Amino acid sequence: ASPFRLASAGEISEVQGILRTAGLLGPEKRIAYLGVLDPARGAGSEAEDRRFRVFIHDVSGARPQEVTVSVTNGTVISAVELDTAATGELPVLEEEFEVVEQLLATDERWLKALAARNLDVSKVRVAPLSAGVFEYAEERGRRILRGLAFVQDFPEDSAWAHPVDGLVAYVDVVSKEVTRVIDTGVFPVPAEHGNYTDPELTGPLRTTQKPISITQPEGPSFTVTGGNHIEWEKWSLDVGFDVREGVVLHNIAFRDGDRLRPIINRASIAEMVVPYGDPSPIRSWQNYFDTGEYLVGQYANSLELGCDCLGDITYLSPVISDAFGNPREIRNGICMHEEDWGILAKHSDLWSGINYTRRNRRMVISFFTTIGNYDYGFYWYLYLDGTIEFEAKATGVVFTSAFPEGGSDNISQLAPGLGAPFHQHIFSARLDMAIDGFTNRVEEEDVVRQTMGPGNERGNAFSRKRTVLTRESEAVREADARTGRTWIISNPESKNRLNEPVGYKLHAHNQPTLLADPGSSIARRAAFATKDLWVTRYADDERYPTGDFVNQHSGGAGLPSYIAQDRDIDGQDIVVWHTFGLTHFPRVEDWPIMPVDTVGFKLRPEGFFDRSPVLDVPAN
Amino acid sequence: ASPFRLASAGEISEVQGILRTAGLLGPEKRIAYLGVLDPARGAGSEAEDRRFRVFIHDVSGARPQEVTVSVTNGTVISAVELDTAATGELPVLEEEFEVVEQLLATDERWLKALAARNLDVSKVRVAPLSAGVFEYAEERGRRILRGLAFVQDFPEDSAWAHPVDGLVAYVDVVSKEVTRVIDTGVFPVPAEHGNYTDPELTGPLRTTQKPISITQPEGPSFTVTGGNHIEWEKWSLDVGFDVREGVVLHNIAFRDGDRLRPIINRASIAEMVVPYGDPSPIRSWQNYFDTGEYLVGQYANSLELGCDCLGDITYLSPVISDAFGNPREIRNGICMHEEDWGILAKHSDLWSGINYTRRNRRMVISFFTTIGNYDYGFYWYLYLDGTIEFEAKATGVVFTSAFPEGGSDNISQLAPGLGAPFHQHIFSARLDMAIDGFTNRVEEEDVVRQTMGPGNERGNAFSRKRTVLTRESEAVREADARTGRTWIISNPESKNRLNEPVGYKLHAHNQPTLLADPGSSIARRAAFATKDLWVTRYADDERYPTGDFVNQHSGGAGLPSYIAQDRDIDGQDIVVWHTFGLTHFPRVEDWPIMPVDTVGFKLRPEGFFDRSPVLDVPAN
Ligand SMILES: [Cu+2]
Ligand SMILES: [Cu+2]
Ligand code: NA
Ligand code: NA
Repeated sequence: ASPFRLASAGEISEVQGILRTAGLLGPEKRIAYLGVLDPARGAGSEAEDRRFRVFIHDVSGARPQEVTVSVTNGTVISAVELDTAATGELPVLEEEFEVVEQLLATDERWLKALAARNLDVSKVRVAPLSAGVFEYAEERGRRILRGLAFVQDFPEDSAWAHPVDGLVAYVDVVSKEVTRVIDTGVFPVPAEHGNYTDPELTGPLRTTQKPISITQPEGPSFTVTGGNHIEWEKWSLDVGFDVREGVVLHNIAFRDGDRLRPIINRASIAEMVVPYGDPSPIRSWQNYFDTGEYLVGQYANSLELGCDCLGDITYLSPVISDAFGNPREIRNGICMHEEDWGILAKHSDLWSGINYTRRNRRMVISFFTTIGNYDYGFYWYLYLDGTIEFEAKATGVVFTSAFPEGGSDNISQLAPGLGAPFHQHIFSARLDMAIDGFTNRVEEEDVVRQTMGPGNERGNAFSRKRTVLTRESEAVREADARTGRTWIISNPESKNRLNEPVGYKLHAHNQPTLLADPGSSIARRAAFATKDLWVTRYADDERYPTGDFVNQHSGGAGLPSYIAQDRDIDGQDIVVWHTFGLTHFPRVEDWPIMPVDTVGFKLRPEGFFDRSPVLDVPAN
Repeated sequence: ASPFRLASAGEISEVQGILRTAGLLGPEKRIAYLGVLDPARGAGSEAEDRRFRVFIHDVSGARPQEVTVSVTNGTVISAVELDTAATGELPVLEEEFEVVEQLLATDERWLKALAARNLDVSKVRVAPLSAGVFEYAEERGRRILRGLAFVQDFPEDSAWAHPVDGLVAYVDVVSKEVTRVIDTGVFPVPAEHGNYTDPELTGPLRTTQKPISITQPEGPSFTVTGGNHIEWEKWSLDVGFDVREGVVLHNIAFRDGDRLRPIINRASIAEMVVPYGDPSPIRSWQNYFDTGEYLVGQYANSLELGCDCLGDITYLSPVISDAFGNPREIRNGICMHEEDWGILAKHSDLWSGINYTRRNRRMVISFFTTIGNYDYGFYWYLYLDGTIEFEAKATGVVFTSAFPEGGSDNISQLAPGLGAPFHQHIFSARLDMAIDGFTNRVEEEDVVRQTMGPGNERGNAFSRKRTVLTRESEAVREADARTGRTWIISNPESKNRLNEPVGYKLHAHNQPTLLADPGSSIARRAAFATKDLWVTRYADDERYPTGDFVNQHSGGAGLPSYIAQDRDIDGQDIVVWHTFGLTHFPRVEDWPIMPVDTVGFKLRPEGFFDRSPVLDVPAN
């Protein structure tokens, strides 16, 4: 019955059917994006209308369409031709990824470049990379991918060990033409292999790890109903999945006594970008919007038991559309389990004689995706004490280059002749807040130091201040770790028993934001990434901090355009957009396969509850 | 055989015997501190000399002594009378904690204060609190504790719910006299109870938690030999214990191929302070040095199985001295176990067809201590990938006050009439570095932004810079989260296969440091807490950032005096002292018992290894 249920195979084949019947999905058409729309505000009263949004590409060069379909009613709600030079190209299609290599393999300029380096074309892999927007006027309105080359010595070789520097090509994937081949000069192709399953490199595998067995003999403490509704230790939510955003949480609420108290209406990673900091023209255009350009959901791994996810695991297998509108299941694409999280609370009291210890736990909802060389785990955590956390785990193989003779200010050395260009991985979490309902506001809280003097004669006092962000023009905020800056989302109309507005405090990690010059193409396309915290007034069409169409799309859309509306956010339906990232100067230890590194954020109750919400947790 | 073995009961009784035989431990003497000394530098060549350091208090008012004993040789190495007005009072004795309440109970000023509030003296608990150094000239050279009152309605009541504000007393615990009773006026004593095991407050306990069972059917992957030598997954260390510092790690090294490579010679929490930010004269003197004044090791909890520590646990039961020099075991005072830590590394490669996943693990070494209302867990973690981490878990019951009518800039409200003064918990980790041996140096690393222009035409470049800290005068550093500031400890004489000095990078959390005015008593006594990172040249007598005697000791000793020596730290035997803390504005959710909050730091290999050190970890 839930309007937040996952898309079923049936619904996708029905969208396919409706589009076909309507003349919108002939044999030259391809689905570049398809997802279910969230129900409108206040729609609980009305009967279900399951609506799907679809971006349709045309392989014959006709203009693509944005289409909204009602699968409940079997109708097309709206269909509009896109002008991609204006609003952006559609997301990269899975089927286009082979096309860069295939076209380049019979291009005389490419072949000349490979022959200058004595490289067998049959062994040269070409990464199909998003193009961005730079100085090339001919690319505007065209679907372009850029290709960087990596040699693969044999079928099972890791090509990433053998970058071909000094060489880049640009390809029109629709007309199937190579527009440019740039050769700046030969660099040595690093020779050492990076095959992390080859016994010659690993040495003898360790025999010293004894098993760890995690079991739940009575099964898990959470329930799943309606396919994707979770109830666990007072928490209630719906686990959604979208091909762009991946796992999306809906209706996060906490049962406090008899009352189901909303906290967050929708939580997602609404964008992620990987900007590169190497000024070589071979890579200075590289910025991968894994979410917006590639669609991280669509590359979600099938997660194997006792391996990717350990313990008593419950899986969801979300269904997505292939390029023709046929349903495709991602088997075991979402893991759900609970795990012990050490001590929750502890006190041994001298005066009472009472010793008290209680254990913490968290609910984990995750998926893992692979985008070329990169693999990312996305983890959401709900804790007994009302804390909500996100963590991204970054691993895979580092993107490589040659290491220049005489070194580099922008590239580190991994192996002899092998470089790793500096880069960042920067996420935007979109938190459609609903602290005890939709009437919310945000305050910025700083620690306040006090001067020794009258009222503070020992010079020990310290305090804090809160500033309400009243309108969107005042709601673009930066971190200040030194002053302990956080942001509190409260409901000014819902008060706890001490007559204070209930709230939640967002604790950031205060990692560096986007480093690029503010006049760069990336600073404009990823404007969101230049500031730690944005607050907008909710609107149904403000979904992504980069807009709907990121691929080859200049600035114009996304957060900077949303906030220009300068709308009231003081006790209104609001959305918090938190930027957070990792700044990576690759180390030798990252090669040949990267150990996980992490980044994230959390929100903790701040006068939301009338006392600790975990007094009723049992011993042992 | 190891000179780093834990103290045995035998050794302590022998210290007792040697002191007695030497005339230093008659019936008026009391041991305020006793611990084993680390072996001297280069002492591996010589035979063992187990030496113990002892601070001896005298209950008849004679001057205390600092004594060093050789238990191997049965001799007193040195004994010196302390002048406590100059160098500091000895640590608070366990036996003095009852004395504040007991003396106050027959003092006419105290009784008058309690009668003004209609409080039965038999129900008034008095916390025995360190005094610090303020404006009271009569306290210099005297052992003083200050008392704050809390009402306990019945034997099992939590007194913390019922603070008696407006009232403080000062007591000389040697002469057994009350020096001062200050009554600033009556405040309502908060009436609501805070009994977190009372069913009326907890409600019916949850029945929704199903078991989680963690077992190791082949036992743990680590070995313990010589009582306290750990070997686990290439790591090697000795787990020490000291009554002041608690758990201390020695000789942290990693077996890389056939070579045992030192990383850290000694790691400890060398101080921790809890400064309060309420300017009321009732509490404006409150700063608890839990390590330096109280000795956190001595209050280590006995940890119960499946409860404080879950899984397959190996315990150490360290032995300490009681006040008379008799050994006392802290049964199950140290937990050691390994645990799964999610994904270590993962890549699914399109070109090779190879899917690869490996799991992480960490070795955990911990203890938990209780100091009045506070309980802290100290956790050290060693990871497969060479990462070393510390985490402090703060819980217990918040220190309370009245909540003033009309509110407060320095106190939050927890319950009706019940306040919680703002405060910090600030730790100093002392890391006696030995990166591939003792010849080490520290660089401060910042991210460097670059301007769009020649050499960077797309404005995408970014870089980093490193500054060597060459002498102690340049080695007092602050955090800069915005520039991604870290500190690298390297060995300039030990190079990896890429000809770069091997190293480790310290990643701080960049939480606020000490907030107090720089002219305060606490800023001087806890000078270490005003800066994030200090580097000193190693000396055997520079143990604590606050000096040896913190109790009622002004500035004069500790880090600021150490660095004045302005010694060479550029390729020398050095010590890093990292300040890190929590700034706590208590929330309603912290009451009546606080859910755990955390703070910490970590160090990760930075070109230490020639490639990933976890290539030899097996699948599944
Ligand atoms: Cu990276
Ligand atoms: Cu606290
Ligand atoms: Na909202
Ligand atoms: Na050292």
